[PDB]
Amino acid sequence: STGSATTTPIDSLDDAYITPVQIGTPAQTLNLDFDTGSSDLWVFSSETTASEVDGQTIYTPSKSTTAKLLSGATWSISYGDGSSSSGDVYTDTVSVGGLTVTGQAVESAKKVSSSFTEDSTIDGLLGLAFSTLNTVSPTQQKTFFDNAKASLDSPVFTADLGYHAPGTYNFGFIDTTAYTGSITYTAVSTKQGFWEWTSTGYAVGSGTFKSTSIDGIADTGTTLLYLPATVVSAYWAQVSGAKSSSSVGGYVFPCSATLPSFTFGVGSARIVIPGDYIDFGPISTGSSSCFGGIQSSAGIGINIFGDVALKAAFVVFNGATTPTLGFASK
Repeated sequence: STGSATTTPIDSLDDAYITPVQIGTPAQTLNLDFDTGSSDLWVFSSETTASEVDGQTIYTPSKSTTAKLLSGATWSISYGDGSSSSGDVYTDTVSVGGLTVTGQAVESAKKVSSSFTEDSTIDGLLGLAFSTLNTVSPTQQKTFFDNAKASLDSPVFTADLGYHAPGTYNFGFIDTTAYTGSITYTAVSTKQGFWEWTSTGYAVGSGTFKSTSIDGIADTGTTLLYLPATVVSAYWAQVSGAKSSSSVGGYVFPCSATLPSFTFGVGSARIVIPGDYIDFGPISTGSSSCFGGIQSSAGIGINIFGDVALKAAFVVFNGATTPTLGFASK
């Protein structure tokens, strides 16, 4: 089997991407944030505290003839941005782009933190990291990809995120028309539960490539590119007037600037992030200070190849017995 679904930016900045997912019988379609940095499929629901729902579409398990309460199971998750959610668990039929999994754990939110409530466009998350990170207790549950894998034509999914435009998540096949050149594959460590890999270096604009190992994670659920402070300082030093602002929470730059590109290495291959992809717009409405899309990871503990980086590439998440990642230009 295969599946193919369009993913759409939630706003004009590409702050996140939503993909329609069918849950239950008859289908209830929710728009989920596909997140290769986590491993829970959770949704706003009929069980979510009413004051914490503000415009999201909810899953109502009592209206699904295939929903079953997973007795005794609860979940609770905290994300790197400080947001969180928790609740109970059903199993139900879940389909993405024509690919169907029966008995998928659908984690129903009883509580969500304010940032989820405040974002009416995201009805939940669909985790695509390794199932070892799934938070369901006392019986850990498998991701949608883990459940589908054996049925797929090939044990892979691909992320093709758009810049200010829709893109595609494919399951079970590699669309050879969706990228240019060849796909360069690179080793993955699953020891932390992430799609963790080592970039071979970077360049700023037309500058020379610096060969240096940068361990980080391919994370579709993180908006920005978070890299070591040395690398980030070298980038922003090429932008007149750019500075790190403790009060704003990162590097800002004059909105009048033209940003240089940023290149990262994948083995001997190179992925170029155009400068425009690094502009996240005014820090507040009407400001001439703009927020940068490359930020320091020094306070995180891990480097994160988030959407800013991934949207410049066609990305293969290879879930073979020994997982690997592939990157192509597009």
